[PDB]
Amino acid sequence: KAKELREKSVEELNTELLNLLREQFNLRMQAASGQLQQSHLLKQVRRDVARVKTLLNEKAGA
Amino acid sequence: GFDLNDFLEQLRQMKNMGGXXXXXXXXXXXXXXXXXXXXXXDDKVLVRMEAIINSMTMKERAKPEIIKGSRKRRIAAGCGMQVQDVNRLLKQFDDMQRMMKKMKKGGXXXXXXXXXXXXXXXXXXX
Amino acid sequence: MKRTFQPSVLKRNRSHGFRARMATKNGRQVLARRRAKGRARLTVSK
Amino acid sequence: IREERLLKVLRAPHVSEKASTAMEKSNTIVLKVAKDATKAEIKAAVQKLFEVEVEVVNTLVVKGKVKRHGQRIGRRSDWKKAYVTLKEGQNLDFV
Amino acid sequence: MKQSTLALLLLLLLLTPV
RNA sequence: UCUGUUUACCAGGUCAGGUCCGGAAGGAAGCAGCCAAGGCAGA
RNA sequence: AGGACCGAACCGACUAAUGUUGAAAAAUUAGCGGAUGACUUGUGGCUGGGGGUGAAAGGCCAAUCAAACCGGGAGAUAGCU
RNA sequence: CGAAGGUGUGCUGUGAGGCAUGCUGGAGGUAUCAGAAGUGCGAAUGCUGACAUAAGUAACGAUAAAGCGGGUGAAAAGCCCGCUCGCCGGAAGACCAAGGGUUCCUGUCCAACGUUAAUCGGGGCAGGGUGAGUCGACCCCUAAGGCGAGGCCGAAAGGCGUAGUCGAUGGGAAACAGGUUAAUAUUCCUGUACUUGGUGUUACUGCGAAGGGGGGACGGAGAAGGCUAUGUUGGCCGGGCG
RNA sequence: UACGGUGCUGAAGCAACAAAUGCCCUGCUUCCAGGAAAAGCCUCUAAGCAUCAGGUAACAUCAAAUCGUACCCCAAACCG
Ligand SMILES: [Mg+2]
Ligand SMILES: [Mg+2]
Ligand SMILES: [Mg+2]
Ligand SMILES: [Mg+2]
Ligand SMILES: [Mg+2]
Ligand SMILES: [Mg+2]
Ligand SMILES: [Mg+2]
Ligand SMILES: [Mg+2]
Ligand SMILES: [Mg+2]
Ligand SMILES: [Mg+2]
Ligand SMILES: [Mg+2]
Ligand SMILES: [Mg+2]
Ligand SMILES: [Mg+2]
Ligand SMILES: [Mg+2]
Ligand SMILES: [Mg+2]
Ligand SMILES: [Mg+2]
Ligand SMILES: [Mg+2]
Ligand SMILES: [Mg+2]
Ligand SMILES: [Mg+2]
Ligand SMILES: [Mg+2]
Ligand SMILES: [Mg+2]
Ligand SMILES: [Mg+2]
Ligand SMILES: [Mg+2]
Ligand SMILES: [Mg+2]
Ligand SMILES: [Mg+2]
Ligand SMILES: [Mg+2]
Ligand SMILES: [Mg+2]
Ligand SMILES: [Mg+2]
Ligand SMILES: [Mg+2]
Ligand SMILES: [Mg+2]
Ligand SMILES: [Mg+2]
Ligand SMILES: [Mg+2]
Ligand SMILES: [Mg+2]
Ligand SMILES: [Mg+2]
Ligand SMILES: [Mg+2]
Ligand SMILES: [Mg+2]
Ligand SMILES: [Mg+2]
Ligand SMILES: [Mg+2]
Ligand SMILES: [Mg+2]
Ligand SMILES: [Mg+2]
Ligand SMILES: [Mg+2]
Ligand SMILES: [Mg+2]
Ligand SMILES: [Mg+2]
Ligand SMILES: [Mg+2]
Ligand SMILES: [Mg+2]
Ligand SMILES: [Mg+2]
Ligand SMILES: [Mg+2]
Ligand SMILES: [Mg+2]
Ligand SMILES: [Mg+2]
Ligand SMILES: [Mg+2]
Ligand SMILES: [Mg+2]
Ligand SMILES: [Mg+2]
Ligand SMILES: [Mg+2]
Ligand SMILES: [Mg+2]
Ligand SMILES: [Mg+2]
Ligand SMILES: [Mg+2]
Ligand SMILES: [Mg+2]
Ligand SMILES: [Mg+2]
Ligand SMILES: [Mg+2]
Ligand SMILES: [Mg+2]
Ligand SMILES: [Mg+2]
Ligand SMILES: [Mg+2]
Ligand SMILES: [Mg+2]
Ligand SMILES: [Mg+2]
Ligand SMILES: [Mg+2]
Ligand SMILES: [Mg+2]
Ligand SMILES: [Mg+2]
Ligand SMILES: [Mg+2]
Ligand SMILES: [Mg+2]
Repeated sequence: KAKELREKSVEELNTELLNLLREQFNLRMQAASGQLQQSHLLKQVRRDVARVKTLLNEKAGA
Repeated sequence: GFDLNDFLEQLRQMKNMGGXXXXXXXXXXXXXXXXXXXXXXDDKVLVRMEAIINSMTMKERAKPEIIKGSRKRRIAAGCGMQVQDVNRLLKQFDDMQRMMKKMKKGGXXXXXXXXXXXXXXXXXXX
Repeated sequence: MKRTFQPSVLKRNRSHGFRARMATKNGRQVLARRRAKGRARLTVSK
Repeated sequence: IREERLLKVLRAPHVSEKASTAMEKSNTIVLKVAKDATKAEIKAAVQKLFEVEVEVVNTLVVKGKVKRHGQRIGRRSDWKKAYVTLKEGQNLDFV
Repeated sequence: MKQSTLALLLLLLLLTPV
């Protein structure tokens, strides 16, 4: 990823930010119950969030 | 109290009704902590179980702690099996005797509520 | 009988507590000596 | 209140006999929540994310224990538990 | 019933994981 | 010598269960239960 | 009325015994003195060592005091063992 | 095809020593002649470690006291349950502040900890437990006192102090009765309240401060008048005719 | 009834007397050794502002955060 994201506007970026967060929350809720098998899921999502914000930021500074 | 004659009855009653796909599905509480495949082959384990229990004399069955090395040699020889299977069967009767004493002392809801599944550290199986 | 140390947190802190050390020149020197000796805890806080 | 914040407050449902009994008798749910979360935030958050109506939220703070692992002395991180009271006509979804 | 299901469950089941 | 009961494996017979050999026919070692039998007794 | 009297809590600490590798680095038991006051006790604050504070005993200053403790001068100095 | 070391034995020098080999050991040693020393230990009321001795002796921490049946269990003087018995009762009971920090409750365990045994524990491991508009802190306000813009003072650091800002042990709004958890409750629940603010509506209307005043605002000792907490008796109510 | 408890129902629920160191009492009487401060609070106005702003009453509405809350406290949990 991360090229694909560089090509989306500020608006769609924050949209995917939100959706990413909902996903992460929902995830850690499942894993909370022990109803989640794939742990790797967590670390994907969490990282992905970062990607997003770091793009937003470089769109804000320059 | 609880005996290997009462376990004989529990076992020739349980080898009638029992299956491992009707027993691993009635719980999704320990099918998430333990592997869903670790149940058993029920026919083999309960036919070995009834073999090993039947091989016993009535004074060794009614009083399970008098079974020692020579008796396990002979239980292995009469059912035509391993002294190690006889061992781990006297061990499972030991745990279910433990658990029917813990259902006897504490009420059915306090010994069904304080029952614990455990991990040596919180990471999956490790 | 009545021994020397009678604990009171407030006294403990207003006396040897961190800010009380940040009060004076010699407080700040004690703190220096302490960091230089690589102390686990400088003052008594919690 | 902002939504990017609400998503970040509720860690996980806390289970216990105490919790259960509160659920059945008092129509209350129990949550491990962000250590810094405030009753307002929590209220708004459960009302949004779970789509239920909250009556009131009472919070308390668990102090972590102190355990020994291989002779070293550690301390579990502390946290905040919150009993959240749902209005009586509210039925409990778990997502 | 209650002691039939509490016997049977913990028996087949706790025969399994230990 | 009749009846009352006792004795795990390592005296005997039946040997359920189960197990070994065989595709199958069937055999087999034998644990338990029972009967001898050996302890101890009513006569 | 009262630095009045008798006497518990409270404050002390006169005599005896015990204890003295103690139940305790200053106590116990049995008695004893004051007990509306120059009384006592809580919480806080201030007084720093060639200094403090003393109803004054060189008393007390974290079980250390005719000059506290901690680091430094410092491997002081030792016609002594 | 067995080094250093360890440990026996044999031989040899006037001695400090040397040489050889049995066993152990399992990878390093080192002739000769030189060179340089943290170069030789029995004492130092020497230092650290280890282990003796007295000795299986003194002691087991208040002279309030136990006894029995039953339970569990490898094992019961100590655990749990029952019946007795004995001790405290202005405390040896109940509730807090200070201080401690999980000792609380439940399973589970008996190596070490417990001056004995331990199935028991404030011990081990695991889980659970601490719910507030009205309790307290936080906050509003000052005491002693602290810090102190400027300022005065001082070889330097610094000293004192104004305006201020802090500082409780004191002043400032308001909740009680019952029910419940294995462990919380004036917090949860049931019932009945109350407080100070923000917004609006209405009616009405002189509102405004870092300034003025009042109030908050205060000692000791004593007296004894009115009540209540609270207790005893009767009455009532349920039971008992021992 | 798992012998642990859970469930339903539930009588009467008064009078006298005694009586505090607690309450009236931050009172009262008296003595000399003559007994904190500041806020909230009630009122007066100045600067100001005036059909605005603001004050008072009633009804409605929303709010009242944050931390402590276990347990021990005449002790085996504190100082020894
Ligand atoms: Mg103190
Ligand atoms: Mg509430
Ligand atoms: Mg709270
Ligand atoms: Mg940590
Ligand atoms: Mg006198
Ligand atoms: Mg005293
Ligand atoms: Mg005395
Ligand atoms: Mg006296
Ligand atoms: Mg007197
Ligand atoms: Mg005083
Ligand atoms: Mg001098
Ligand atoms: Mg000097
Ligand atoms: Mg004096
Ligand atoms: Mg001294
Ligand atoms: Mg001096
Ligand atoms: Mg010297
Ligand atoms: Mg010199
Ligand atoms: Mg050699
Ligand atoms: Mg060498
Ligand atoms: Mg050698
Ligand atoms: Mg050799
Ligand atoms: Mg050698
Ligand atoms: Mg070898
Ligand atoms: Mg060399
Ligand atoms: Mg050499
Ligand atoms: Mg040389
Ligand atoms: Mg030397
Ligand atoms: Mg010598
Ligand atoms: Mg000596
Ligand atoms: Mg060593
Ligand atoms: Mg000895
Ligand atoms: Mg002797
Ligand atoms: Mg003797
Ligand atoms: Mg002695
Ligand atoms: Mg003795
Ligand atoms: Mg004792
Ligand atoms: Mg007994
Ligand atoms: Mg033992
Ligand atoms: Mg007994
Ligand atoms: Mg005893
Ligand atoms: Mg008893
Ligand atoms: Mg008595
Ligand atoms: Mg505390
Ligand atoms: Mg602990
Ligand atoms: Mg306990
Ligand atoms: Mg012991
Ligand atoms: Mg326990
Ligand atoms: Mg414990
Ligand atoms: Mg209050
Ligand atoms: Mg001042
Ligand atoms: Mg200045
Ligand atoms: Mg100053
Ligand atoms: Mg202030
Ligand atoms: Mg206060
Ligand atoms: Mg107050
Ligand atoms: Mg309690
Ligand atoms: Mg005034
Ligand atoms: Mg006052
Ligand atoms: Mg007066
Ligand atoms: Mg009355
Ligand atoms: Mg009657
Ligand atoms: Mg009832
Ligand atoms: Mg009084
Ligand atoms: Mg009083
Ligand atoms: Mg509480
Ligand atoms: Mg409590
Ligand atoms: Mg006391
Ligand atoms: Mg007490
Ligand atoms: Mg007590």
